[PDB]
Amino acid sequence: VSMDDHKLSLDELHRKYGTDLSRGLTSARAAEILARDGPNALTPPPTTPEWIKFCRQLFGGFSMLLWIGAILCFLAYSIQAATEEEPQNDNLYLGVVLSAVVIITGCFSYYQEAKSSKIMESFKNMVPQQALVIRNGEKMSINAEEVVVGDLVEVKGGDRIPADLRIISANGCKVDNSSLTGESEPQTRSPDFTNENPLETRNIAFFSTNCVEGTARGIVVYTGDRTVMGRIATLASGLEGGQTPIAAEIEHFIHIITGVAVFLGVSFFILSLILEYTWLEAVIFLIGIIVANVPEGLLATVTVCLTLTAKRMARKNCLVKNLEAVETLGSTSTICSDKTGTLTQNRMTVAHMWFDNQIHEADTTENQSGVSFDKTSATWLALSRIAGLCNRAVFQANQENLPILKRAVAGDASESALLKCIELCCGSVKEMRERYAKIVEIPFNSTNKYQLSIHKNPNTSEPQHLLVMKGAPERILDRCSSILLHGKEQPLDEELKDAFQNAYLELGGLGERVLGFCHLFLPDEQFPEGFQFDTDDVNFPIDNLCFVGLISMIDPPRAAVPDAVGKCRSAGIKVIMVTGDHPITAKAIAKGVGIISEGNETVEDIAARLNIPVSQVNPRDAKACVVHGSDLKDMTSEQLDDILKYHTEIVFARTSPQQKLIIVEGCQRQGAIVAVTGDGVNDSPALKKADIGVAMGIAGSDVSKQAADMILLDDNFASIVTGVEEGRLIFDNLKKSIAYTLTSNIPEITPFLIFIIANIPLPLGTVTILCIDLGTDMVPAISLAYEQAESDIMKRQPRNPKTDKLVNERLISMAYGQIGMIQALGGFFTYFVILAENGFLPIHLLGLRVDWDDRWINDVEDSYGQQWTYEQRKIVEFTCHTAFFVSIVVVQWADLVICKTRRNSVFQQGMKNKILIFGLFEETALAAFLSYCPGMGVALRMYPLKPTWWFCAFPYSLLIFVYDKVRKLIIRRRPGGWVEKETYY
Amino acid sequence: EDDPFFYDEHTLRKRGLLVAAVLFITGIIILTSG
Amino acid sequence: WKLFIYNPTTGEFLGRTAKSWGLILLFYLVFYGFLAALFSFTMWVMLQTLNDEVPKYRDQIPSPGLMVFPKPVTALEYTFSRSDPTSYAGYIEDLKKFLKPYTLEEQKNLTVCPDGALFEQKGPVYVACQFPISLLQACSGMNDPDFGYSQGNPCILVKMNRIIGLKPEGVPRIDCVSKNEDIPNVAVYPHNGMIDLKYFPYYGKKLHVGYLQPLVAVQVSFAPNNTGKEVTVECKIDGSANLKSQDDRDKFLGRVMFKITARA
Ligand SMILES: CCCCCCCC/C=C/CCCCCCCC(=O)OC[C@H](COP(=O)(O)OCC[N+](C)(C)C)OC(=O)CCCCCCC/C=C/CCCCCCCC
Ligand SMILES: CCCCCCCC/C=C/CCCCCCCC(=O)OC[C@H](COP(=O)(O)OCC[N+](C)(C)C)OC(=O)CCCCCCC/C=C/CCCCCCCC
Ligand SMILES: CCCCCCCC/C=C\CCCCCCCC(=O)O[C@H](COC(=O)CCCCCCC/C=C/CCCCCCCC)COP(=O)(O)OCC[N+](C)(C)C
Ligand SMILES: Nc1ncnc2c1ncn2[C@@H]1O[C@H](COP(=O)(O)OP(=O)(O)CP(=O)(O)O)[C@@H](O)[C@H]1O
Ligand SMILES: CC(C)CCC[C@@H](C)[C@H]1CC[C@H]2[C@@H]3CC=C4C[C@@H](O)CC[C@]4(C)[C@H]3CC[C@]12C
Ligand SMILES: CC(C)CCC[C@@H](C)[C@H]1CC[C@H]2[C@@H]3CC=C4C[C@@H](O)CC[C@]4(C)[C@H]3CC[C@]12C
Ligand code: NA
Ligand code: NA
Repeated sequence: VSMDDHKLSLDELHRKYGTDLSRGLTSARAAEILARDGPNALTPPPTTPEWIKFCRQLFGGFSMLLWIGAILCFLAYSIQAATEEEPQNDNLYLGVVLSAVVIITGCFSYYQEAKSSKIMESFKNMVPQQALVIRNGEKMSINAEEVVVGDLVEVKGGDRIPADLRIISANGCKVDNSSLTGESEPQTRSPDFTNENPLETRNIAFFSTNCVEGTARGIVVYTGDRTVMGRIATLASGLEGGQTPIAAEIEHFIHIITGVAVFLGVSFFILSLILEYTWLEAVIFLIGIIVANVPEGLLATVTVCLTLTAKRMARKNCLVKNLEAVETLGSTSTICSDKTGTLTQNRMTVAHMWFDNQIHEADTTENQSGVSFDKTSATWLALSRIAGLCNRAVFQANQENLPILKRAVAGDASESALLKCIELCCGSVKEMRERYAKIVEIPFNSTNKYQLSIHKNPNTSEPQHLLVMKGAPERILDRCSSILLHGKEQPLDEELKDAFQNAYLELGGLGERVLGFCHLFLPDEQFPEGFQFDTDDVNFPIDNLCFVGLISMIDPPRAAVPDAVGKCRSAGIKVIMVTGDHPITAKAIAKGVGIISEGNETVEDIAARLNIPVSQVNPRDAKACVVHGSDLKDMTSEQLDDILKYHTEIVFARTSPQQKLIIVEGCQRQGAIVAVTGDGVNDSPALKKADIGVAMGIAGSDVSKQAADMILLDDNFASIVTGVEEGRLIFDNLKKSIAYTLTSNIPEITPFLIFIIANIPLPLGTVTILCIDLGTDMVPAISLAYEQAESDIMKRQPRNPKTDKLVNERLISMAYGQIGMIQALGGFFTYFVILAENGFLPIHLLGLRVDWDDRWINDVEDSYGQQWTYEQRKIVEFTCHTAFFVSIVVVQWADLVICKTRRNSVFQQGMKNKILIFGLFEETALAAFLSYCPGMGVALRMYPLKPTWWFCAFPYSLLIFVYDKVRKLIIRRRPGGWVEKETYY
Repeated sequence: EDDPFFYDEHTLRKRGLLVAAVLFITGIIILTSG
Repeated sequence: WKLFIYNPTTGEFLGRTAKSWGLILLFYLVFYGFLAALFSFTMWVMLQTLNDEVPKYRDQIPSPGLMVFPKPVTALEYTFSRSDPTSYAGYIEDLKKFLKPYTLEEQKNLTVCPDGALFEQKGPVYVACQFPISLLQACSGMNDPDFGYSQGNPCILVKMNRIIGLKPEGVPRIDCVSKNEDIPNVAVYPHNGMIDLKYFPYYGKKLHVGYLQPLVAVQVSFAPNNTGKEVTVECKIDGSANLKSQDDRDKFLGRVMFKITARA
């Protein structure tokens, strides 16, 4: 199905749709079509039902391994019951426990993911897609839903195309059709019909695409699923296979730990089979070892962290497309920010005017008129004419009732400020543009930095060709050969240029954007009344104009910017300002917001201070630099790296969209994670190139928001600091949880090794091995994801991805060599106490394994002479197993308490985490219940502990706390020392 | 006159269950703190 | 792993072997030495509280369980051949080793006590009554070096496990009944089971020096007409209310079962 209006002529368009090509349909017609044809929204496809995701949670991660373990336990119980009489129910009560644990963990993870997904979804509909449509001859910004078939819309740079529209008048318009064609090369658009194929023609846009630059009026021809995208079943929002670094680290750790655990389990299975075990017991032992040596519930901690971050970002108005991309935001080491719209409020008020070789203070003052300055000579009239003709900004529909300053303008900030000022002094810009026929207009772009227009002169002495131009004063003055003073055209000598430079220094030095203006009367001999102007041809005299003056408008820095910049520069993040404005204005703004501090001088600043030329000054004497954009063109890759690594305070002025990409790639080459804050279409590739891209929720275009990984819904620069802090907190909590989880592996594998080596009775059994792991390592480890941020979370340098990893050689060393060893010693001490208080002294246990485990030697002798039956001494052995589990609980109290923080005191951290205290209380309650519940001896072989057998692990639980406290005190006292080098994980 | 070969295991497990109940109640109360 | 253990450059064998490895090895040596010292001190403090003569808790070993001697190779199953002296040599050697202290010359120091009365002791002397080996008639090595083996009448000693301070009530007795339809005759030799009360209580290995516990010798008589066969015998304590012998979880508490298989 391929039917369109691409080959249809313009004459039938008015007849077919019943809408004017210029004025368009009225509000009543738009409402009728909307009520008839419906809204402009694709039908949301239901991807997966709720039961699909719940099963994915149930059978994801180590939960499948636990399902396998439970199934094998049930099979072992079935075989045992079928073979023997009076079978043991250990396998049944173990399989039930494993299945219940899997179900509970899956339900919890599903609930957390549902919360996170709902919170993330609540932001997709928050941002309304705004489209500019000409209705009743006036342009209005409406939602994309209300766009109907028939009306004409305006598409410009960075504006997402609302619907399938037929271009009727495009200038400089290039569209990006990577969604359909696949190539990112822009394609030009012209009203004329070129290609027969509907897709290959150049006079229609096929929706879901964007215009990189230029502007185009086009009639919307299709709406909703009737467009090309709606016909095909391909998913428009196709997620790419992008893996975040934190996810890669987690996956690598999971793979390594699973391999290690499987190796240990297989080795222990073989060793137990060598020690005359039984198959139905050896397989259960292997399952216990494998399950206890893998960190199940690690993914639940990650899910809780993501949900907490999603909750926190929602209160700061920070849309995040991928919640796992906040770790990179916390790992950010460089921030490249734009001056206008990010570090400034983007509210421009005209402040000063330089003309007639004089600076005039301009104040709006809707009432009481100007302060001291007046109409002056005809130079002001010429400047007002230039500003009126050059501007393409107009007020919104039905807005000519309120005062001009409060009125809304649908143009750029500078254009809006100029329009308001010229309507305050002069008036009726609509009639002014009616007076002068704007035959030719060159759209403004950052590549040229000037705006040009051609008008027909209606004066008595009319050359019929007036060329008006505005733009950057240094670029503008480079071509305006003459100057207009006192209304008389005069040559531009060196003195006037020096005066202009002094005026630029005075106006720009206060932190104001300055625009220079020129008008030229084209000769009639070279150009008759009828001339065919073309962009490709030179035609009009682009050079040799007449200068008039400069208009300087203020733009105060945003209120929250200075504190955010201070926090970033105190946290170790280098803030670079990349702007297209003059170095004077950029440097003044940077000093205002705190990017360039007080006491740091530029090379030019040092030269001026010492009254010496710019040369002969050693560049290393200056830690702050303001690199001009034109100088960056001739810089080398090595030369740029010297700039980016020797200067703490770097500003880039008069840059271009490509040079921002060059700066970003250089910063990324210099081993830095770059966060680029861009809003316009001139930041689209830089946002994609940066490690973390930040757009603006209001000032940002519709392409910057689509290319960025984060959106500031209130444009607040004080949200980047919050994002960085939360990114650091995620990593801290994850590594704390991993460190706590890894401590319990040694106490669960050392008893079997000591059993084999010393031939003592078994200190710990499979049921107690799985009780240590499922009781103390899941809830307390999930409770560490709720831990608050440190006191100095934002006072530490950004983590080096290579030097500092999620799991390093110092986390493994600590967990497996100090805390795990202390816990194993505590468990062994409790086991020895229990066995010695019954008769078997510690030295009598060396070599008792063979006789202790023999079912037919029912006379095993004490150290006191008594003789024990097999079924009598196994009761004592299982009491020892229970005490080992209970002492691991006690020694893991003061391991969770010390993993609660990484470098600060626990007293300073506090007790805000209610989940951690809940986990401690519930694990000790579970231990007490397992020990003292009637019927546990028959079922799980758990026997009551005497009251004094609980305090055996107390001296070893205090040792962990004291050791950690002293080592963290040493770390703070001597930063960078041996302890922090080797012990700080 | 005390007698060996016998321990008051009924009272021991009764008090252990009471302590487990107290710990469970306290952990629930702390979690849902108003 | 390229350049995994390369010696040149500042980085040799991952961490610097000259300094980093030495420092970390010293740190872990000191750490584990302190941990071992703390564990040893804690164990010493625990062992100081205990008594060297009687265990702190005796509630996990409340009642004795019988056990047969010698211990066979495979699970209380005595297999021997009359014409093969190497089959029952282990049983004979074990019985001779066990019954060496019970010989008359070995127990000449032990005192003689009246029968039927519980021998309670208070003073630190803690004498031990002597158990004459003549009670186990025809099941001792004094008459024939083989303890009834090589004639088809093997002798097995059934002895009660020792518990410190246990005072049995009534008159204990071990009665062995053949579960093989009583085709052979099981003869508990000290008349009945007849476990005399003068050998109780037991006061510990340290206090009670030279203590010899009562023994019961059973002699399954394999008749010449039926050569071979398998005889299942169960001996339990029957006369004392103190000594429980009806627990189902523990199949050796107060009772014992065994099988004798003859050949040729
Ligand atoms: C910052 C420090 C980090 C480093 C920590 C290092 C470790 C040292 C810290 C210790 C603080 C926690 C202490 C926990 C004590 C164990 C708790 C427990 O699980 O002990 C269970 C046992 C069971 O013995 P049983 O009953 O079977 O013996 C009765 C038999 N009879 C008659 C024969 C003798 O009990 C006992 O041994 C003790 C007897 C008392 C048990 C009841 C009291 C416990 C209940 C507390 C809840 C109170 C509410 C608290 C709310 C505010 C919290 C801030
Ligand atoms: C986690 C991996 C390692 C796991 C280790 C498992 C535990 C160690 C296992 C040991 C097996 C043998 C233990 C028994 C040794 C003989 C004990 C002994 O004969 O006790 C006697 C002495 C003194 O008694 P007394 O005369 O005062 O009693 C008189 C009082 N009355 C009369 C009342 C009794 O008691 C004493 O000295 C104190 C007892 C000495 C115990 C030494 C334990 C050494 C363990 C070191 C582990 C440290 C970390 C190791 C790292 C390994 C990887 C590199
Ligand atoms: C501060 C840092 C720098 C210093 C650190 C080093 C000092 C602290 C370390 C160890 C000292 C405390 C442990 C002393 C135990 C004496 C037990 C004894 O001596 O038992 C002796 C015999 O053992 C044994 O048969 C068992 C031997 C194996 C078990 C004990 C092993 C002890 C080895 C421990 C080294 C562990 C090292 C771990 C870390 C490795 C890196 C350093 C004496 O028994 P007996 O002849 O009376 O038995 C008579 C028996 N019947 C009465 C039946 C005739
Ligand atoms: N409507 C307009 N017509 C002509 N020139 C304009 C203009 N708006 C701005 N300019 C000038 O063009 C120059 C190029 O600025 P550009 O548009 O590339 O960056 P920018 O200032 O708009 C955003 P930022 O300041 O955050 O980098 C500016 O110095 C400005 O003075
Ligand atoms: C005695 C048996 C049963 C268990 C003893 C385990 C001990 C010897 C093992 C387990 C964990 C191990 C540590 C794990 C990790 C590292 C980090 C590495 O950079 C140096 C070695 C070091 C520090 C290991 C030393 C040896 C170690 C402490
Ligand atoms: C380093 C410092 C803290 C060590 C000093 C504490 C030592 C001496 C304390 C702490 C824990 C104590 C033990 C706790 C429990 C028991 C079980 C009980 O039935 C007999 C006493 C015994 C065995 C205690 C002996 C003394 C003990 C080992
Ligand atoms: Na685990
Ligand atoms: Na574990």
